[PDB]
Amino acid sequence: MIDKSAFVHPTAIVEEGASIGANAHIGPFCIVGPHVEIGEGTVLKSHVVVNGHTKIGRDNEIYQFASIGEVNQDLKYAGEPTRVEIGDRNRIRESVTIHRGTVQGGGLTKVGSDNLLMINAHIAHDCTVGNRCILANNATLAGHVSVDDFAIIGGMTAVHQFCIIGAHVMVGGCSGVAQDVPPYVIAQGNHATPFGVNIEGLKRRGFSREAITAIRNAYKLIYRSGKTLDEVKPEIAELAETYPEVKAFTDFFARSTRGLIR
Amino acid sequence: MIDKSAFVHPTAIVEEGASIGANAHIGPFCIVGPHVEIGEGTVLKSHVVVNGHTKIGRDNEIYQFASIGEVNQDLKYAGEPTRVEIGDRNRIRESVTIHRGTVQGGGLTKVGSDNLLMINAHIAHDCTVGNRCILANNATLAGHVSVDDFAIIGGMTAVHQFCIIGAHVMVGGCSGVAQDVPPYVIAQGNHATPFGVNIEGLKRRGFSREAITAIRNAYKLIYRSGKTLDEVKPEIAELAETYPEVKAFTDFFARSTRGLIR
Amino acid sequence: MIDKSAFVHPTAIVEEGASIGANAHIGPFCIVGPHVEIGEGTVLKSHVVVNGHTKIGRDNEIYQFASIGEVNQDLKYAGEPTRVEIGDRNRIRESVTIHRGTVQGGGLTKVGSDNLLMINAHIAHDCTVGNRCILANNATLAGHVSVDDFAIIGGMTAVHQFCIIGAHVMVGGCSGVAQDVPPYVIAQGNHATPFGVNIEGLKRRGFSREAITAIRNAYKLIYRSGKTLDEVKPEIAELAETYPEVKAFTDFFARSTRGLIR
Amino acid sequence: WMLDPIAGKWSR
Amino acid sequence: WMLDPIAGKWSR
Amino acid sequence: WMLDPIAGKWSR
Repeated sequence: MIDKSAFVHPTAIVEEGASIGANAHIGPFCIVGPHVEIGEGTVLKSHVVVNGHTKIGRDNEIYQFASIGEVNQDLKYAGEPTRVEIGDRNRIRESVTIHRGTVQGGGLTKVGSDNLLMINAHIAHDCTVGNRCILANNATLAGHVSVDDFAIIGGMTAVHQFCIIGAHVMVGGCSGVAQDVPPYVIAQGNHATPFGVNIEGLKRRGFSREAITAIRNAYKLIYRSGKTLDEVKPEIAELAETYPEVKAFTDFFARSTRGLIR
Repeated sequence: MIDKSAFVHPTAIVEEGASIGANAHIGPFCIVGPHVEIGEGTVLKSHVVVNGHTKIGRDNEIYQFASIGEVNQDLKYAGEPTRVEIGDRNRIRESVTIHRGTVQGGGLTKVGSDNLLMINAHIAHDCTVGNRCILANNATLAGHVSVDDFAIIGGMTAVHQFCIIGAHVMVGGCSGVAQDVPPYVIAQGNHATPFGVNIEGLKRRGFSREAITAIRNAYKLIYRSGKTLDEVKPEIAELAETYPEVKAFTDFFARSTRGLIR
Repeated sequence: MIDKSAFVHPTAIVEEGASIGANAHIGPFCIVGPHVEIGEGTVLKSHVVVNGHTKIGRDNEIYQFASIGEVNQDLKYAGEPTRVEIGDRNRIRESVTIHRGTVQGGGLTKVGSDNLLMINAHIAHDCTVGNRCILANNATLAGHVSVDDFAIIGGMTAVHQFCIIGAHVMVGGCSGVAQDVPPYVIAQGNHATPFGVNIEGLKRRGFSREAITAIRNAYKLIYRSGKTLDEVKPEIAELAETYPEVKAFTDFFARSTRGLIR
Repeated sequence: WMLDPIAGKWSR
Repeated sequence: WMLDPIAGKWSR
Repeated sequence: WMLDPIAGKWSR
């Protein structure tokens, strides 16, 4: 149902079954499918397509020519009723594409809250994007990719299937990310390699001097010590006992399937 | 004329003269020009522009914000009645652009059948794309480019004017292809260089063990023998007498104008 | 007001206050905001969004899915009434984005005349593009970038914030430009480095043999002499006393804030 | 094997 | 410091 | 000479 306080432009097409929240705005020439839920205060500016089994949160701003919930590009996909979930206060810019999941990948593409998805950013099937992320122009997440909180992905960067971009990571523009990026790391190149800790990001987000030093020490264990990952894991866990910010490494290691960028 | 079994959305604009086949579907806010032919069962989802002298085959799926048959980007083009031909069962994704030919380039942009053109793929004037190809997100074919059957072009890859991408080629993401790529080859980098035979592709497409070995032997003649191309051509032709799959090299050599990637 | 000789498609939405010039053409499903001025003979093909405080000149051709005058992507922007100015006879292709300025950056995004902005080119807030430029497919200007007259920016190239691309520059495809590019220079790579003078461009644009030689001599002073920029500046100014084309270097040096690509 | 068209590879 | 998301950097 | 804007070159 369409809330009495929602605005639906006369030229927009909202299919019977769609749920449109209070003070939402469906602009001219938008198409909203029957399995779509659009939350309170969310704005579709104009020329937006939203379809599939798709739930969108509150106070989002979705710009013209975006395609949200659409059939994904996986050749294995066969029309199964998979899903998209998008949180609150996202800015989803012109020509952004966010595709529905595949059964094989878990059935769900998920985006958190307070993200900025810049022009032509692509979120393929089965991706999970956290909160407070930035995907710059033409940033492309291939299928099954995870982008953790606060991560920034530079212009024209592609993240290969199944890779994890850790929390507070900075990926430089025109990069190709072929393996997992630990949290707090600056990554650049094709294939992408590590270039130290994202110190400025940590500063801006209220990390203490002690936390930043500990994170740098963990980085050094992984990349400077000359030891294998299996050797340094307990050392990092040991370090995390004093500085809890370091636990992000541990949690990331447990999820990592493609090995670390080096 | 519009077939009685075609669906044309009330908001779509189909200009008098357009030919719309049986069980075709012209979705909301599409524009179809008077020189367009759309084949049986072809679907334009919504917000699709098709114009120019453009013939589209059967069972295509064309997604929102695609531009098909449009005026090309060649500064030499002056409005001449050039053409686009697209075959059957293509999946043409959001924001794909396929531009009409130029008189100077032969008057025709051509796409075969069973292709997947991913988000924002670009097919410039005078290109020829074969069958069963994949152009990944933001893959860009400059003017006069040929992409042969089964070729896969990675994300953000640009193919420079006049280049040939041979059959069963794999071009890695974020590549810049400045010369011709022989069939069966893996190519990557900027400018793109060869990295062996696309063995997995050949396996999946039913090539015999003998054919794959012969193809690898031909690859070695071109790239490992240390001989010039003129020297190895008759050796490859000789090899093709036993293994006909090797003839693809011969046929490719005859078309190649920019020399081989090395 | 809408000129009596302008065409506005019945499906287009032109908001009260918009100024539409003589013989302009507003195609199907376009949206024109109340602070927009569209000059004589300018054509919006279809599915074009133009908004903000935006002035567009004469004889422009703006293609489907372009977004002109839109809210910029700067996280600092807060809705202030900033501006876009676009000149005459520009060809602005599918999915091009041109965003309004920020107060912090000067309040204005400006594009000159006779430019070709190819598919998905992006002109961020506070950019200044001159005349007779080409931005190729997916070329991306970050905030506050200047592109001077006749410059050509290759496919998938990103120009980083605040950088200047000098007059008659050729930037190769898939480049990442992190510093300022002197006029007349060929630049390529990531980060982009200089590869000599754009001799062919100078030939085509009527530069004399003497002017080209002088420009090459200035290039050699900057890049071959082994001297610092402060040392060579007066030498270049000295050279400009005889060959006025060399003054472009002087004028560029005065504007440059990020240092030169090397 | 898994095709990654964006990477332009057959995954090992 | 200035964020340049397209470059993917915090400016020095 | 031929301009290839996508490559960003004047063709030799």
